[PDB]
Amino acid sequence: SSQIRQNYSTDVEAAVNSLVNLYLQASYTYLSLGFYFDRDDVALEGVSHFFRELAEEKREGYERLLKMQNQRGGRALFQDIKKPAEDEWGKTPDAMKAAMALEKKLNQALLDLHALGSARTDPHLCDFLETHFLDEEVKLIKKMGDHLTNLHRLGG
Amino acid sequence: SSQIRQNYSTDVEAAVNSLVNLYLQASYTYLSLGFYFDRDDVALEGVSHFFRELAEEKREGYERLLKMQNQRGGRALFQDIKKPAEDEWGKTPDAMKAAMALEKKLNQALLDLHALGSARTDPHLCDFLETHFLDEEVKLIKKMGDHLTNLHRLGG
Amino acid sequence: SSQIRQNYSTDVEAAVNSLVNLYLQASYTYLSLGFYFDRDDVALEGVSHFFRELAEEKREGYERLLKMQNQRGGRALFQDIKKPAEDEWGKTPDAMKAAMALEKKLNQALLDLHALGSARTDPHLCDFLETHFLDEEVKLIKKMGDHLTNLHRLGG
Amino acid sequence: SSQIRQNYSTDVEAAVNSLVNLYLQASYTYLSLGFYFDRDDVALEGVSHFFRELAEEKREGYERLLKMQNQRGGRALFQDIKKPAEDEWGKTPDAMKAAMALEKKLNQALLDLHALGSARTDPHLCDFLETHFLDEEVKLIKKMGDHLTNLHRLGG
Amino acid sequence: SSQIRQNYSTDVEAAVNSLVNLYLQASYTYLSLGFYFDRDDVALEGVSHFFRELAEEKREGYERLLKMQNQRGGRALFQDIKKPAEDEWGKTPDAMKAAMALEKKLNQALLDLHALGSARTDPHLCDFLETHFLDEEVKLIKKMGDHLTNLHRLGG
Amino acid sequence: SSQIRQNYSTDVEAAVNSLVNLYLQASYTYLSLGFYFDRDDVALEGVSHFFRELAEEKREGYERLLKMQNQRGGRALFQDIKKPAEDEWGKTPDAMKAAMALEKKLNQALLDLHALGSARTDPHLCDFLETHFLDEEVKLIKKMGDHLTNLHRLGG
Repeated sequence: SSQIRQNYSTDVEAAVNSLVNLYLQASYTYLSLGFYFDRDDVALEGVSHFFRELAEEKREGYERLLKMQNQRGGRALFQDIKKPAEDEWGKTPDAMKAAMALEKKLNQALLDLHALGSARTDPHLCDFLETHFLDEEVKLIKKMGDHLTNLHRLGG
Repeated sequence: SSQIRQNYSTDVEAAVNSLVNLYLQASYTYLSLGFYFDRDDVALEGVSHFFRELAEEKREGYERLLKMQNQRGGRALFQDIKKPAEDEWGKTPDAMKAAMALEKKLNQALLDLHALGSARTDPHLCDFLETHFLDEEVKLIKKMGDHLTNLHRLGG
Repeated sequence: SSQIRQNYSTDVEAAVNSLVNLYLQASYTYLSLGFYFDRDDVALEGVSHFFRELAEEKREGYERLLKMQNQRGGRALFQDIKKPAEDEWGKTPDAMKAAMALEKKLNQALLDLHALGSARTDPHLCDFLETHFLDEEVKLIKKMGDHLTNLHRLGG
Repeated sequence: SSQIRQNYSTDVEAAVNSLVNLYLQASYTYLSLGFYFDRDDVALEGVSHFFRELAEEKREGYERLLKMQNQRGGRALFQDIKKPAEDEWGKTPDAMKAAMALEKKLNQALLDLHALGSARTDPHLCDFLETHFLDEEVKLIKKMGDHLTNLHRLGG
Repeated sequence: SSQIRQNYSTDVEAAVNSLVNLYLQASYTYLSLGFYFDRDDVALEGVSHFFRELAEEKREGYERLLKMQNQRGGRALFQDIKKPAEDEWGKTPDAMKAAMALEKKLNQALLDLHALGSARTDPHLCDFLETHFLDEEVKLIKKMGDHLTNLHRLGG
Repeated sequence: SSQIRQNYSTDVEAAVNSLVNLYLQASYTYLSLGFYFDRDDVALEGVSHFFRELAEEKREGYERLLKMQNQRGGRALFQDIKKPAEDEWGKTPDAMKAAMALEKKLNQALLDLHALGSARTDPHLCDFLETHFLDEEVKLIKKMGDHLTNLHRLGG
């Protein structure tokens, strides 16, 4: 066991590795969404930019998780990253709907990880998630909801 | 149910609405305290200012609660705001005692809301309350306690 | 009677207290309108901002009335603040129509208060209302009228 | 009971006093480590500085605990501070090993105090520890681990 | 076929997609190398930083390829990203050797892609690779070679 | 014996260690006085600050003694630090009286240490005490005397 490890569940270490994979997958999805909207037959630079910036934010997420893993004396273990669910993402609203479903999945994974830490009485992990993840997710999901509402109003 | 709503108890949504009413009521009490001290036959501008600034801080509180309500996909529901408990607030120490009793009530309402979220396993709500409310209340109550101690020393 | 009181009708003092309640109620209505438009299923930040800024302006109104009440040696008396007339405010035009009806009510209350002061030969009160209220109301109502006209043009 | 005290367990108050003693003891240990490395027959200014700065950080810790104790209406109670465990601390790696054992002790005391507050449903205390202590400890322990690894590489 | 597509081989489009996968895989390898060196029992921040910066440079690579794909009217197609070849990367020289083998693989893939474009008489593709890739690879490989030489001298 | 040691009595070395303990004890007393005055039922921030600043000055004292000990080739030896004489310090004048008694004790210890060095013909030690301690003590004691005189005038 690492010389620094203290109050860090092997279950949490593993769940952190799984969550890093989920974030790697999410960044990948946003990379695909971003370049789809840069297509000449789609051509929405603002939408492309929105998704490309999200790819970066998800990368920031998995980098923070990996840093924390090392801070706690856990050990990063990487798996294959699944390709995104679609090759073509439809119209802006279809894409935005896909994005909020992805964020809801990530948020559930965060909530599950928090519940796991709570069960293992790990307040460092709790504080980490609250500080860097939970509210970021709530804010983002609210933003996507607002977008979907406004996109729906277009044509009316 | 809102398209964004996730892990947000209807009980918490309702308790948030009730707490917004309690803050609306508290801001109202401080408005009354502030103008009482601006009376020509009371005439304590520093005390008036103290209470007027608290009215603003309680407004900031209920605005933050309402913002959070919307962020979570809950729905603001407003009720009548009860008038303050007194029309005339006595001497500075009587007023300050009324103020710390009000803050203790608010703090208990916060603690109760936190316990409710804990019971509903809502770490976003926990983080929100800890970040924006709990310590603010502790600091304020400490400040009021110190004031009461110093007011009591006057005449001695 | 206050040591400073001079040419200040008890009828005016009471009407000022009633008008403070009407402004408290109006600020409350604008708070509700503002957060309604911040809903994820409404999502119009510019409209939300418009109404939130009006809530602030109505607060400025009742604070000015209360200051004047004390300046004249009158005595603030607070009553319960009625909740807003709706929990949900419809589309932007429905909301704006509600807002101009509210402003017309306030303006009538101002005009009535002015007539009361005129009857009681209170030129200080007249000057106060003219300086801080009457033209503000006319300008605002004109702005709302212009908005309603432009909103009606949308879809055409 | 203090006029400000609310939701503050006598058990927590006592545990806070005990933790202040543990921090006083830890600052003392770092004072001794710092001056040991300033000896002419040891003469490692960078190591001396490292430990002297830790003495300061532990002082900051117990000052923050004492401030919080007063903020909550608890009452500071001081006991004798035990002298450090060694008069002479060996080579840099021996010293660093002593330091990480000390930090692990402090971290366990923090975790125990957090568990106690959780049991007493004290979210203010939770937030205080998370904000000012837990992550500071994790970061420091990680830093010490890294040092031990690098010191071990010297001679190779 | 895209409205913009001109002189762009379907073979090149496919080879570009394959090369994007190879770069995604290479960035992933560098992410793993970077966090390995941030381990408390490895603890070489300069090496960690070196590899983390390479992860970024490989991301820049695949982003440039994807941009070019769209510029030419080709269509991004994403596949699963294979996990890195090792979970633990040994000592600095083992890691650096792994890195230069990776860069040699990438460089061969670039050279192969260039040969393919040459065969398809695609001078835009040639210029793109020469401008953004070939010399970058040569410089990097030279840097890694120099590192390996210097690492080998350590202990001597 | 240290390679640097010259004209440094073992008696002086020991007396320096004892004086470091006396300063550690004095800083501890001032820490307790400082937090006592920060109590909500005492609440004198200026008095609290006065004593907290003295805690710092006594720390500066024992750090200077320890530095000098090492400069001379003596060896720091630490003992348990006795807790302060009171848990509660009364009114400001009681506290200030306690403080001047403490300073008089420290000053006597300094004077005794100076006499010891004089007996051992140690002019370096003499200069050290004169430069960093003696006049500081005289100035501080004068300041405390002035305070006691002024506190006594309050109520009159």
